[PDB]
Amino acid sequence: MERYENLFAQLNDRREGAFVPFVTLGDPGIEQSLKIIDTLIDAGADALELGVPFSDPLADGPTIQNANLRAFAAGVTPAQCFEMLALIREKHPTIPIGLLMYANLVFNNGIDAFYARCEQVGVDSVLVADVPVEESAPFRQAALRHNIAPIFICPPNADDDLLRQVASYGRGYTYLLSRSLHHLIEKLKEYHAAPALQGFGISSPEQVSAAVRAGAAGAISGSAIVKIIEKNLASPKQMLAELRSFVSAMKAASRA
Amino acid sequence: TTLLNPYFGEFGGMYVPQILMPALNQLEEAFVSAQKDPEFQAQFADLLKNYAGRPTALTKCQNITAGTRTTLYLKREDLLHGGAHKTNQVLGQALLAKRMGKSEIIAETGAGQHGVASALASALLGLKCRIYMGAKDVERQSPNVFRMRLMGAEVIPVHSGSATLKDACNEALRDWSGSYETAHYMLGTAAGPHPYPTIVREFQRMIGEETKAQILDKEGRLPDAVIACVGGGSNAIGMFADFINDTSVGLIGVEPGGHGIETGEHGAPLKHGRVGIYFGMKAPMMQTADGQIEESYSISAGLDFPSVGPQHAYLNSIGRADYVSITDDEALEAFKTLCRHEGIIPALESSHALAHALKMMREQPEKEQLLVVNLSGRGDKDIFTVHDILKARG
Ligand SMILES: Cc1ncc(COP(=O)(O)O)c(CN[C@@H](CO)C(=O)O)c1O
Ligand SMILES: c1ccc2[nH]ccc2c1
Ligand SMILES: [Cl-]
Ligand SMILES: [Cl-]
Ligand SMILES: [Cl-]
Ligand SMILES: [Cs+]
Repeated sequence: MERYENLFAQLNDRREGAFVPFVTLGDPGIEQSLKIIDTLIDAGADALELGVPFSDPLADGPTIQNANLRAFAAGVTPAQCFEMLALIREKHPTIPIGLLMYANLVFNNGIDAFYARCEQVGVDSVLVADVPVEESAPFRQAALRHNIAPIFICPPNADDDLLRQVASYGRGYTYLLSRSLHHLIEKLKEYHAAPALQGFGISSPEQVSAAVRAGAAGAISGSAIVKIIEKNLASPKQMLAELRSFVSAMKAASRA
Repeated sequence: TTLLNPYFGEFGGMYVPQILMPALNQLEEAFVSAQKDPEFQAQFADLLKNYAGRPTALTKCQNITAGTRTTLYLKREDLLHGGAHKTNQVLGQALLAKRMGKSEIIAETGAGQHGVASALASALLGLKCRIYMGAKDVERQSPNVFRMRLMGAEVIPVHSGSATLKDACNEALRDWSGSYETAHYMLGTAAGPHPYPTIVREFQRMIGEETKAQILDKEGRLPDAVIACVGGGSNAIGMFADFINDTSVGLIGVEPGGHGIETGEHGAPLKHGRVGIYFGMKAPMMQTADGQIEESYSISAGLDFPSVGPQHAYLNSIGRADYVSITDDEALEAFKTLCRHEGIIPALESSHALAHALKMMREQPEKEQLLVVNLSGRGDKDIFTVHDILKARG
């Protein structure tokens, strides 16, 4: 019921920022995907951001475009993704699990029914990549009716009215895409926004430390995990090993 | 907040990543301002008349309708510079780009006709133009690709996804999200996030405005129905727009039926798809039962946009416009018929509109009816496809 709030309390109790890897569900295959996520958690991931393969991820870069194609080549469907989400939650009861979704997969079988299935499988938050706060009302309403935190991106070109809306409508955490003017981070604290996670350009431990020092509650690595998977397609076991070493390197960097 | 309503009934919106909202808000403000600006309207009118060649003719088909009580006129957007109606709105959008201080154009194209229009507009107006095109469409449309490159445009093949128009659409948005401070996204149909459905309509509505004035001059009355094919919806809404308040005038959009609706291999989402959210809008779409977007299929490359403008879905929902489909075979027969009897080679896209008009006339040959078909483009680009189909049969 309370996973992001509990995590951030503990992290603050331990002088620590969150490290949140992103990965696409079913890439490069469902069992290997399940192995990948278990390795991320055992390596020190504080939460997960999980993408569901969508045919037209118009908000994603090429590394993630390729990840969707690998998952589609494995036959991964949204239904199977939710089977993975249930199994992941039943293995790890406390880790916050966020989905990065595209609006059509949410809208497809009814918006409220989508968020009802998130609640069934234990999802904690949903970011709908292609729904700006201006169009978000039906999405965040359904989210809250099913105890899902609706996540919003605070982009680098954000003005004050947007910061107010993101602070008011967001829950769980604020997805920040910035180069940390921590002007954004302080105005989000000022407007009592959900804790800000820095999601732009997080591919080295130095940037995890830098984001925490700027005042962010932690950092999201949107691509680097997927890159390590893409590079190690030939060898599943060197993939799990490099994932573990990268994630713990990143997690150790959040201990400020 | 927006200056104008992003929705047509339940359809439309601005379903884009948050980072793109300022680009859309900037564009809407420039558009609203341009529309109130006499100097903008004069520049736009000047390019259309003196560069694109407007007004286009309204041609009466007498050979076609002999033996019936149908009177058929063709709105000759095929005579526009570039060969298709696309030129109208790229001239307007290119002037919008310059009014916003932008020096680059991003465009997406499927058949290549919007790419070619975007490249010719960018060349005329001093804009650097880059065009995204699915790698399969590049393969299949090398003439249009060569045209774009002769006109100075960068053609970028999109291998992501299905490597067709929807994937080029995605990449164009991706590009614009980082480059919008200097680049303008020249969307090629009356679809996508607000304000594009509105802007395209207003930059295509001279089609219907000219048609009304021409038909009043020739027949003394409004048409019983205006008919246009519907890919993403721009040529049809351009024809429709000035007739929407003329409630006695039927509006008929023709989606591609491909191999036939019951085969599933078609491109008729408005009547046979399912409302989804994609490409910045809530609209009917070609999608799987899972919500993965699919391609449109049609013999005509230009009708490949896998969704439809939200103003059309709205017009359908309130019953103001009617939407039908026409199969490859019907469009092909209409293509041949116009060549043989009027000496006009129509685009296979516009052949769908004509095919439906012929059906109206043939089904009820004693019905007195005054029809206008929007001839959205010329068919010279299609003779190779038509040739190969004819020799595959005989
Ligand atoms: C001659 C012609 N007639 C009609 C259409 C239909 O587009 P519309 O529905 O926006 O008018 C097209 C589209 N052609 C678009 C989509 O492929 C292009 O990228 O070139 C066309 O080329
Ligand atoms: C605009 C365009 C064409 C026209 N033909 C007669 C009047 C008129 C007005
Ligand atoms: Cl003329
Ligand atoms: Cl007649
Ligand atoms: Cl009528
Ligand atoms: Cs279409």
